[PDB]
Amino acid sequence: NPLFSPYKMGKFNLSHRVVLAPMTRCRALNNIPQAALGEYYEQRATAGGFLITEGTMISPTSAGFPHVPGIFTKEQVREWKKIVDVVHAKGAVIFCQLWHVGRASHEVYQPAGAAPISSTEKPISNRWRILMPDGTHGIYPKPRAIGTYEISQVVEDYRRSALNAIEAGFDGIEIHGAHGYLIDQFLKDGINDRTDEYGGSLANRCKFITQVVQAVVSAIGADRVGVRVSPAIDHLDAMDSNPLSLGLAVVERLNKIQLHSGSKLAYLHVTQPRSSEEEEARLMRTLRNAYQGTFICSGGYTRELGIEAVAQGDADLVSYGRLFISNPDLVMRIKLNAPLNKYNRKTFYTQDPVVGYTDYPFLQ
Ligand SMILES: Cc1cc2nc3c(=O)[nH]c(=O)nc-3n(C[C@H](O)[C@H](O)[C@H](O)COP(=O)(O)O)c2cc1C
Repeated sequence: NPLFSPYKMGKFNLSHRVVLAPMTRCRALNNIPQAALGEYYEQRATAGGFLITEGTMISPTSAGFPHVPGIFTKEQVREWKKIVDVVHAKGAVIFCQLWHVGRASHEVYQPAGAAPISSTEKPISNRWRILMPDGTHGIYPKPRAIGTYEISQVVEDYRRSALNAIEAGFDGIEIHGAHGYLIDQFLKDGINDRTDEYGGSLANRCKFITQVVQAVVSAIGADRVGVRVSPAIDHLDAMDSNPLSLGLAVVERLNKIQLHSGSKLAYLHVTQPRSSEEEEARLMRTLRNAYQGTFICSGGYTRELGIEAVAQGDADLVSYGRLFISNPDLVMRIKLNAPLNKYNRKTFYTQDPVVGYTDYPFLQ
């Protein structure tokens, strides 16, 4: 089974290639990591396995879901340290995903009920609805398009949060540049309507992600930085007119950061849509072949599809989301080819510290 062939992810020696994909679960009450998160990540940690946390706020304006953790306060750092320690006690490697939602937010999630920030002043359309703290679905509001000074201060929020993650003991961080959130609002030509130096051309639309990645690389070192993007996912009205070209332009920026810094990033992590199969696969392989480094694929993977991806050279690591929700021992089940247990979508985003969170059983 090639998923169990060791892999060197820079300074990290992994024993297997099954990765816990980053998943928002909304148990971090009041944005503070809770003991429940410790039990949840400990259940899924394995010796030499790689875990990526749920998306974590970089600032008070960065949230668009209830009860997501932050890493911008020293109280948050203290509580994350307790979670990182239990994961490292099992010999796992763990990165914190740094997440800013941009326009995918609501007044209820913003300080003083201010407008969310974005590349644009246009709202996500009413084709999409935001999950509200009471469990209802709300309307995304009009965001405020930020100036370039404000862009630079968001970059400094990523930098500070990366340093905070290292302070809590994380092995590294992942930049969430996917799924229609703030970075993708700059990347995608279906969203970025700017006429300044952060809009228009591919080079301009890639400036924000390049500056975010360079800032964290300078602060913590490239080998502790992963980058996640999704050029071919249109979530929250985030379409590009040429997804492959956009992906390749991002990849060229990452290769350039590596050459300038004299080091490689920990990885590039791409999530694919599952609409089709041959075209989606070809786009993934084209991005992988363009990138000078480690490639993590994600989106709809199963045991068999992950085996195929590694065996065919299409990816170095395979991340799993929903199967890891319901199979805390997913790694062992994959190793043994044991049947996998279903997940219950109704408890993906609830606040209960146990139910649908830590009460999915291990193999008998
Ligand atoms: C409940 C849930 C929450 C998720 N939250 C995040 C997140 O915080 N950050 C992110 O980059 N992707 C997030 N994702 C996407 C997953 O990381 C992953 O790409 C997707 O689940 C992979 O597909 P799979 O579930 O078929 O394995 C989330 C997915 C789910 C189902």
